[PDB]
Amino acid sequence: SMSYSWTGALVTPCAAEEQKLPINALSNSLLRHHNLVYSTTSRSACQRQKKVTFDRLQVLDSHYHDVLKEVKAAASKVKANLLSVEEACSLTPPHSAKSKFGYGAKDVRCHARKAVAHINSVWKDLLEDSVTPIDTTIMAKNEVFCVQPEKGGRKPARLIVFPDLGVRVCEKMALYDVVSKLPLAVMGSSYGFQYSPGQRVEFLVQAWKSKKTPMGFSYDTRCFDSTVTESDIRTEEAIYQCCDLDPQARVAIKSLTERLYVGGPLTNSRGENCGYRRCRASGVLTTSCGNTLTCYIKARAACRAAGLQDCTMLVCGDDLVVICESAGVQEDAASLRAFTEAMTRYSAPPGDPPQPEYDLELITSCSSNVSVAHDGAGKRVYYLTRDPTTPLARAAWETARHTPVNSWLGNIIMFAPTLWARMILMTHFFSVLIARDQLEQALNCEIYGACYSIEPLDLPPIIQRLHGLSAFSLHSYSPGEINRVAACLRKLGVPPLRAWRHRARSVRARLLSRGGRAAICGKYLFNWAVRTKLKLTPIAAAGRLDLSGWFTAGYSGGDIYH
Ligand SMILES: Nc1nc2c(ncn2[C@@H]2O[C@H](COP(=O)(O)OP(=O)(O)OP(=O)(O)O)[C@@H](O)[C@H]2O)c(=O)[nH]1
Ligand SMILES: Nc1nc2c(ncn2[C@@H]2O[C@H](COP(=O)(O)OP(=O)(O)OP(=O)(O)O)[C@@H](O)[C@H]2O)c(=O)[nH]1
Ligand SMILES: Nc1nc2c(ncn2[C@@H]2O[C@H](COP(=O)(O)OP(=O)(O)OP(=O)(O)O)[C@@H](O)[C@H]2O)c(=O)[nH]1
Ligand SMILES: [Mg+2]
Ligand SMILES: [Mg+2]
Ligand SMILES: [Mg+2]
Repeated sequence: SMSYSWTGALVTPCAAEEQKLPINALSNSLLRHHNLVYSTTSRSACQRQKKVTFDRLQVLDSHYHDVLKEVKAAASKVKANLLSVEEACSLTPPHSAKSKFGYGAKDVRCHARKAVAHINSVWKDLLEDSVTPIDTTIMAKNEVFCVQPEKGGRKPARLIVFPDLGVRVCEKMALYDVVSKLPLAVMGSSYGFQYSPGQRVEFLVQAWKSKKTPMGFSYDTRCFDSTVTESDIRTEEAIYQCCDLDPQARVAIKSLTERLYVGGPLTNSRGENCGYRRCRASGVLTTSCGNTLTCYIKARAACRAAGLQDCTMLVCGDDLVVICESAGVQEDAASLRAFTEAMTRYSAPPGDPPQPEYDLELITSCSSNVSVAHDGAGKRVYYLTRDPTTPLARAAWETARHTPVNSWLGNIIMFAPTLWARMILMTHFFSVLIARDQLEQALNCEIYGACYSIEPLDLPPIIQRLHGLSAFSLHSYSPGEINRVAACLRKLGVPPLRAWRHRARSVRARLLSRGGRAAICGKYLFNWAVRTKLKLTPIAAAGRLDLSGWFTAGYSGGDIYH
């Protein structure tokens, strides 16, 4: 059972693709080593195709079946509703790919007659035909990275596979409520997307503290989407059907499963037949929920096979971290080998073998880790951080070029307490918004795969709400964290922190002079930058922010706008 079969046709671009970071005075002011920053393009798709194409051998055992029974039992408690066409239309992002049937995202969002007509016809066809494969488009993702020579140079483009806009709206109708509710019901505290960054830290720290001698590891499945089998996808359908659903939803979900999720033909942007998929599509509404469920089932069963004691797992799509009670160094190492062997039997071998870790800060989940800093009183404060290389590289690109959805604002929100987000990202972007007179302009950004419209001037109350008041006064960061930041700045040609402090003092002064929300930004975000610090009291407007639904479910690949 090959994940893909290919015809030899190329994955083709739909527009001009830039490979190299453009030179721009403002981007260069953030980082000068522009030759290290690149975007993936369709040019490397062949290399990706090779990597993602393989045979899946899958052997399920008693542990697998025991866990599946638990999951189905949990699912039976869920009630999920159909969304109306109108409701689903409104979840469509302004930048979603247009339909081949004569309408686009804007038409969907304004409920235009042509769009709604077609959507209704697609729905009727899902109800009447449960068999005919639905077409999909395959594209190469254009995503920005920094080169890492020691690690093979440049990453090939990821491939995304997605159906027509009409179909995407129907997926929302049938499954939006299901994918928004089911993971949590099934795996409880193990579902990672229910947590804001601070809540994720709280979960990991308590798990770590709860063990007599904790041991943790991350498990990296090689090409997770390709490892997902037809039977895995049909099992996901069986799980969805355990919920209390509307009768039409049951039919639609079965049709979507057999016609779209389980596999189908791949067409490139030029209309050429590229091949056929028999694994997870990366650009459907169920990508995140499906990957999370399937990862959880296999991992939980594999923990049992591995004889791991008192396991706590955190699962976000294909990203898995496990914290358990150590049985000793040799014992733990052997258990991880057994865990890997089990995961391999279930179709999910690792890229690189997992390694047992015995320090909390060294455990990396969704490219992030827990670290410790201190508040003004010397109290330890735990917070979520990560290596700043990718965030800075993308921030540079987004300064040089207008992008539909900007990673930098999401990164500031997620990583607000970090030394690097505070001193570099905040200083940089407020200076940019000041230069361009864009302080008042709302921006699109992503949080767990869903697109939000956020006003940069609302950052302080947002940060207080998610991270607490201490986010604006952390100091005495860890040696490992300081060193990681320092190494990154050297690599990328980013000015040193003391230079950013000077720049921040100027940014702060300009914001203060504007009064209102701008002044609150200057006061709270940049208190670290002045000699005589202000007293920061709770921000009034904080409680009035509607953060409903932020950090509650994963929607990567799902074409969701909130
Ligand atoms: N994690 C989790 N497990 C659950 C949940 N609900 C039920 N289970 C477990 O799932 C297992 C299978 O469920 P059932 O087959 O319905 O349990 P049963 O009806 O008593 O039948 P047996 O378990 O086979 O004896 C049970 O052992 C439960 O402990 C849940 O909400 N979350
Ligand atoms: N499964 C999946 N993950 C994606 C996709 N796009 C971005 N990602 C992210 O990529 C991560 C997986 O990266 P890796 O474990 O490094 O594997 P990889 O994507 O093949 O990249 P390499 O390490 O170069 O092999 C996931 O955890 C996601 O956070 C996607 O379309 N599907
Ligand atoms: N289509 C699709 N996109 C995904 C999936 N998982 C993650 N993504 C998106 O891929 C983009 C890049 O993923 P990131 O979370 O930044 O991970 P990354 O590109 O490997 O970069 P690092 O985490 O820093 O290593 C983000 O916008 C994610 O929302 C997926 O399963 N399908
Ligand atoms: Mg992986
Ligand atoms: Mg230790
Ligand atoms: Mg990554």
